[PDB]
Amino acid sequence: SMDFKTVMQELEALGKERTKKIYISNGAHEPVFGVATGAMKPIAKKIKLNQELAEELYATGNYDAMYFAGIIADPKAMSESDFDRWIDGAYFYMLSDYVVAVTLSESNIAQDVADKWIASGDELKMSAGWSCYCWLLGNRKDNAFSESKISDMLEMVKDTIHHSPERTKSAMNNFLNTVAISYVPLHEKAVEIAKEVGIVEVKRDNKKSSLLNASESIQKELDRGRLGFKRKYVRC
Ligand SMILES: [Cl-]
Repeated sequence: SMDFKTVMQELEALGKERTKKIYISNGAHEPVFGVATGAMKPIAKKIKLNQELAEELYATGNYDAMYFAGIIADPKAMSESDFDRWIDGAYFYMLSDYVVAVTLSESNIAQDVADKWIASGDELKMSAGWSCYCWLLGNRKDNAFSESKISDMLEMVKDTIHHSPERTKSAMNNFLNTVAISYVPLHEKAVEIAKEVGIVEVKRDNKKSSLLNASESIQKELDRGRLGFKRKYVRC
């Protein structure tokens, strides 16, 4: 089986300065190699699932190694304590939202852990918990969710998005868009909440704010005929 040193060498060889620049622009810090996710497919196909190696890779603090650790993890064997370790190391949103939340969405304890995270009051843990719901609404049938719980979550986003921490706002906006398209029981309420919320401004260090517009984004998906569509998050 592939060892830690060999994976780290292969990932460093795939790093490109362009991809790296972008990751650093988004909040990654050294060490980081800048590996495009599709370039990971052959290494991931060799390894399949290996929790031990995922743990060593996540501990590097190297964003690309940490991303790859999520692809090779065994989330059905990870405990709540394991996910709390991983979220403690997720130092910016690409880790919280695209690595830990996606690994969590593939576990058997996703909603329980995401709910705790949403309740935590900590920017990136809450971002991971809202993000995990977006990934679950694309990889689960509707009957995996309580309609009243999702409705109460939409109301929480309406009532509190504009005074939430910046990265939390991005993930709650993603939740509005994802409920409107991928959770048809509350399609109409999500559309109306999006209209009530309006533009959501995500302030960012080192670049301009992002002005999100969930009403627009939902309308683009409706224009494409995607009401009801559920997309499993694509990792690589
Ligand atoms: Cl806002």
